[PDB]
Amino acid sequence: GQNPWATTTAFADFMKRFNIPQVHGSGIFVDLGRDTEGYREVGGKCPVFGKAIQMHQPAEYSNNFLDDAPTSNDASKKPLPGGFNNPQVYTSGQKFSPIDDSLLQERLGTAGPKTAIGRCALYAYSTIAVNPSTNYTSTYKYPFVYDAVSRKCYVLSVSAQLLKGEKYCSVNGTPSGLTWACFEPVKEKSSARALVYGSAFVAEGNPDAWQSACPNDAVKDALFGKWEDGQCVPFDTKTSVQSDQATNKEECWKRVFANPLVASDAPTTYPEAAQKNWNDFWPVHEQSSPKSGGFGANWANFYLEKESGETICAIFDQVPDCFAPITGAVAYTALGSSTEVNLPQCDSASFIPIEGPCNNCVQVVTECVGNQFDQTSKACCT
Ligand SMILES: *[C@@H]1O[C@H](CO)[C@@H](O)[C@H](O)[C@H]1NC(C)=O
Repeated sequence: GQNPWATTTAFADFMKRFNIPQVHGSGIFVDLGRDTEGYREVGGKCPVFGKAIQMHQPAEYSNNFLDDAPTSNDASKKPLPGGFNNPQVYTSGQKFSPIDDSLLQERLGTAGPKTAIGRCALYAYSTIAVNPSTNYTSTYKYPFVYDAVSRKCYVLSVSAQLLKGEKYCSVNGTPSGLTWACFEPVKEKSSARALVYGSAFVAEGNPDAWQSACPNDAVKDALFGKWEDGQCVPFDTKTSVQSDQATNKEECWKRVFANPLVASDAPTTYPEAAQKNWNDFWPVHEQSSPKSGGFGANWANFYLEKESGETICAIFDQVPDCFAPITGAVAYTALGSSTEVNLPQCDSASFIPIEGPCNNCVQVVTECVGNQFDQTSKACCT
């Protein structure tokens, strides 16, 4: 009884998507998987759906990270107003960023990318960066944020994703006098905007590949598992890094992204250091800069524990290689959206059913019923 998820091009293409260290290959919470010219550079190959940078400027401020980043200091404003958005104008006087997707389609041409995410990544990948200190052109690549509501593409000249600690930044104006307010990445689900954060390297090769290669969506009525003993066995309390209750599935979706063990390239140590300058837009690359490579607790199973009446978010850190179809369960990642897709259909006419071994008169049977994957227990003592 072989893993049917390797048994078919369509099943194998679907499972491959969830091999995150392979297909993404960089941090997810904070992505700093590359370095160039001495700076940490955003590097993952997969778009990160719903990723926003939460800021903490005092109440009167805009506190919107898609705001123009500052072009000059004002020593008299602490913290300095601004977001992460690249604020350069073209010599025509048109802004670099944000740009309407409409226009990008025009500017990329007849053979440009067929997805808004591919366009926005390519647009970033093509943008000639400029050192925010020396003021000289650089080979550094900016990350991007596509907003699927405004249909606008943003290129961020600020590539920093996580700034923390009262030595280095203010929360809501405390301590006072700090140049930078604090900030950290968060999954958001808002009706007003629908964000996708990515490195420019989404564009590299085929900018549209993410659609097919990456774990863009939650999987409905299925759990991530591991094939063993002729059966998909889902990850649960036994085999997870945490498995606390969640009030609802969206909370689980947010949790996996924010969880302390998610693949992340943030420095785990705190070098006694002076305050960042107003224009330290890019993290400096140090010999000890961590690279998760996208290994970590990046997957979450959301299910109703039959035993206890509670919904569980079971976050785990193994690459899964099958799905257990279970009605009402959801499989999430730190990369994907909370929007839900089905398991690939299944061909009932040819699909060969696979039987687990009999243990205590119950075996697990995987079949195709009405063209859908089915996993059930079956009595096997007469
Ligand atoms: C960078 O160029 C700007 C002009 O846009 C200038 O105001 C600033 O002093 C320069 N920064 C340097 C070279 O320190």
